[PDB]
Amino acid sequence: MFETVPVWRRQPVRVLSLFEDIKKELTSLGFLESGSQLKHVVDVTDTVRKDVEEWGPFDLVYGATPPLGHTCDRPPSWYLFQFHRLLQYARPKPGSPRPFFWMFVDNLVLNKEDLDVASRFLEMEPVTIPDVHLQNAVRVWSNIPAIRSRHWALVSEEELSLLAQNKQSSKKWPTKLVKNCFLPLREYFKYFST
Amino acid sequence: WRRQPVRVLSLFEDIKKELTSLGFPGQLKHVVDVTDTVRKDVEEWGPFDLVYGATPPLGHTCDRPPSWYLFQFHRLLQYARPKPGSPRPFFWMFVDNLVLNKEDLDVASRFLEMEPVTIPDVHQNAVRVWSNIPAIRSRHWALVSEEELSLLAQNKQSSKKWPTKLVKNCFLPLREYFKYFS
Amino acid sequence: AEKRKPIRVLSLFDGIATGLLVLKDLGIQVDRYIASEVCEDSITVGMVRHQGKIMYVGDVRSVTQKHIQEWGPFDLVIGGSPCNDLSIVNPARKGLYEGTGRLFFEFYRLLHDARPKEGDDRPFFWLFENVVAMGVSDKRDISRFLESNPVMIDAKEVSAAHRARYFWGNLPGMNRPLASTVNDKLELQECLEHGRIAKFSKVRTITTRSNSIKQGKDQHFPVFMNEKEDILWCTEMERVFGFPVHYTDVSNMSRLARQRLLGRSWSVPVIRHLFAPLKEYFACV
Amino acid sequence: AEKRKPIRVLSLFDGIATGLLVLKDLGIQVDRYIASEVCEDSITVGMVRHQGKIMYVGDVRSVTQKHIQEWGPFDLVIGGSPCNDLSIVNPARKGLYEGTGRLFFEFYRLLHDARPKEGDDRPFFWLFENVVAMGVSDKRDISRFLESNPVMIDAKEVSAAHRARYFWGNLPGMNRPLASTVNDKLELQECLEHGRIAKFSKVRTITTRSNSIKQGKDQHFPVFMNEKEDILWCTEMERVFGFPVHYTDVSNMSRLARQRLLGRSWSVPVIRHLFAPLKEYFACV
DNA sequence: CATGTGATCTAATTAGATCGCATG
DNA sequence: CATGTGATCTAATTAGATCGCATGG
Ligand SMILES: Nc1ncnc2c1ncn2[C@@H]1O[C@H](CSCC[C@H](N)C(=O)O)[C@@H](O)[C@H]1O
Ligand SMILES: Nc1ncnc2c1ncn2[C@@H]1O[C@H](CSCC[C@H](N)C(=O)O)[C@@H](O)[C@H]1O
Repeated sequence: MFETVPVWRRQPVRVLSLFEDIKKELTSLGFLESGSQLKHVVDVTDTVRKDVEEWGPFDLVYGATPPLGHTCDRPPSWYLFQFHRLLQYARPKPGSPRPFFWMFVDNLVLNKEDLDVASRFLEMEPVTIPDVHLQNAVRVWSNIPAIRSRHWALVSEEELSLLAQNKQSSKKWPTKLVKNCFLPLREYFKYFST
Repeated sequence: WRRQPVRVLSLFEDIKKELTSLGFPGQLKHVVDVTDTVRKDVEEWGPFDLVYGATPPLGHTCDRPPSWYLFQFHRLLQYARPKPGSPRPFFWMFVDNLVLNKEDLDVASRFLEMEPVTIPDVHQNAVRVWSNIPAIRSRHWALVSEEELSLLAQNKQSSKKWPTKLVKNCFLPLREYFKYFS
Repeated sequence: AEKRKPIRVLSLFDGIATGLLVLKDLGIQVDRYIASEVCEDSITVGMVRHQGKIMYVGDVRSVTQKHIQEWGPFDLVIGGSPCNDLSIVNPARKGLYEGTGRLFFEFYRLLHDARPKEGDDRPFFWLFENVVAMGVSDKRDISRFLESNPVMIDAKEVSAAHRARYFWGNLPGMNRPLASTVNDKLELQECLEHGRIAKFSKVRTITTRSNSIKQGKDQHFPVFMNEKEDILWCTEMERVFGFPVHYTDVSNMSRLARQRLLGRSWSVPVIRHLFAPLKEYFACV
Repeated sequence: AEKRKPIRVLSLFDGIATGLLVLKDLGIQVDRYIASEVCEDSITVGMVRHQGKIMYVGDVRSVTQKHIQEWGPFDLVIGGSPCNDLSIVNPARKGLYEGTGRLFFEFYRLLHDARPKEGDDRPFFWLFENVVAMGVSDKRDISRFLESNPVMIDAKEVSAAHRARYFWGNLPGMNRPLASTVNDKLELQECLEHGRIAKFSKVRTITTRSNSIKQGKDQHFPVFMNEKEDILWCTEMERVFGFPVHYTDVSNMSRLARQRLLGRSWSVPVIRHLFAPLKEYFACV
């Protein structure tokens, strides 16, 4: 389902955030009004299905690898498995007709073995997003169509490899590139302003 | 009194000279190569009162292993045994001239159902013989050990080949069963 | 009033096809037995001992969602993922998220793929097995990904060997009391070949390593044979596990190749107890 | 009339008890079966596969005439002495008078010890087996010591393997034509496990070494399995020799220890053909 | 002249001992 | 306080290649 919404019938998006609070990203693009709609989960090792359900319905489920650093209490594959687990907890009942999106972003922390586990569990190969003025890059998995149809500067995973290894060795988030992946969602939900 | 002449079948060595020294259409049969001798051959060679066989001494003229002479000895012996209805006495004779090794020696005792008596000669060498006659095993003789006979066997290979001085001392107590020519 | 249909089974990490063996032993008709397995010795055992009935699909990680819908539907999904990185017998275990431990999530993934959609109430049953001697954190995570708590079933109650195993699943009466059947050999002596005497009533847990056949840290020999101590023979190991005698006498396998197959597998009477109520849901005899 | 009695057998170099197996397959009742054997593997097979029926007496050279008198009388004396120093396949064969070749004379010796004395017309039967591929002189000496010529029976006529063997003895109709039983597996394909393809009708003579399992000087594999070449499994060797499947799945024996036992033994259908007329002389079930 | 109830040598694989310590 | 769906050491076996030639087909 890749159908558009008329502007007058677009509701505010309900977002479930795991391993990152992307408030500042989503506010900066007019997805939330600045009142007192996004649930951030501290640690997912004990949240069951009833928890994701009682947190109200969700229109977008976001999870991301932490950037290159020591906040790896967990192995890099733990964030992916846990994201997939609660993603199924957050899927709408097969009768509901509203739009539903999910996305998982990798800051070049997963190695080759964790990357094939990534594309097999989420059932799509990653779209790698580069930052030119050659700074940083991210690979993303998501059902968002304009992240699969639009064409950013293609990069060899070997070019990414040199960077990746070099960046990992060099040892926050690339806000500019994660922000760009949210923009095609403005055509599906309510937009807010300043 | 009624003592008929003896009938001796010899194997692997003709005893004619030593047994004629006791005087024992010849009564003797000597066998050329036993390998093709069957039962009907020993049977048609008339009855036999004593069967004899011997190892060759330390030396050549032997293309066989030392064990070949015994197995063939044991084979044709039972060819020559008489039916239990035969009242005439029956005796056999097999003597070794120090060629048997230990492994080969136990094959001798098991196949002939007795261990050998050791007979020396000191001034030469020694011999050992298996046989049912009651005059070697019963009558006490010069008892030595197989280990000093081993030194005499190494002393045999040292020097070189004949045993007949002591071989004649064995076939002697048989004259009390057959005829005697003095 | 609808007559029951033969069962269609998806067996991941199949091993020596214990699942199909127990189902046939129960008289349950089997329309499809699809097994993902990668060890050629195990595949040869399954191919031979079931006359080409099993259909092999290879690495569990090669099985996609599209494969599940082509080959499905499935009425039963069974499996026991490798535990060499889970069991605390290995001081070098890499955990649930690394090494072979992460192959558990392939089971959770294909189980999600094979589940009937919400609203479809056709009969669907699943069972996941692993060791009790695993890390507390790894058992918690397994339960959360499967959304069920396991039941502990020790094979010692229906066989001649200790084997405390965890079982996650939804099979009917999974937590009902264990029944010592007349077909169960409860003591080691009943599994021994002629002329041999058991020194123990029950034998300790049999791994793939030879040191598990000997008893305790003192490595006591299990049996006597004319006053000389001896380990268990392969046929005796099979009888301890509940397999037909000479089940694994296949493909010129060494003793240790046979024990590797048996040490990783299920206790047959335990699976028969778990599969038993399935015969009231599928075609039989 | 006088009813027939169970058979009493003296089996020298008994091996894996092929003699007792064939007698039981023929339904012949066996009062006692005394076996001389030294290989602990061979003894364990016989002890297990015949529930301690066989009485073992050990080295054939420790069996005196006194023992024959105590343990007898015997109605049947069978044996096949070691042929490693007899078969021309060993370029280091020590001949009939050295090595293990001389163990033949132990059979000759005990055969003499056990024969009925002249006048005793009780039924007495004996059989001696050995290879055709021996020297002319050695075969000549065997026939002179047993006082009869052998008959050449190749197992290829009743089995899936070449095995040209000499048989000395006095059994009824040892020279009668060999007929193919319908339970004989004449082709290699009939002896293979499921899912495997034979590349040959009959295989060459199986010895104790695995090079005999491959065919020709080119050493061709005999079997295809899913388009991969393979040698025979042990169960397939057993079927080729005519033994019950898994007959030698005993005592944790390796493939090699099992092929050593089979490579030295008899072709079961051949012995069945040789033993069959004994049914008219002894009590049968 | 293809064959063989084996034997030797050499990488390969098994036994068998020992090592581990979190957990129930 | 025993215990283990293993693993890493070894020294012991095993699998495959190779060698062998008298024999009766
Ligand atoms: N990537 C993979 N894909 C499929 N099977 C795998 C695999 N990795 C390991 N396995 C298999 O998973 C099995 C786990 S042992 C479980 C076997 C089964 N419980 C039985 O009763 O026989 C092993 O046989 C192993 O060979
Ligand atoms: N000294 C001895 N005493 C008794 N048996 C012996 C022996 N030396 C070797 N053997 C045995 O003689 C056998 C010869 S192979 C014959 C096996 C038998 N025909 C069968 O069908 O199984 C071998 O099993 C070997 O272990």
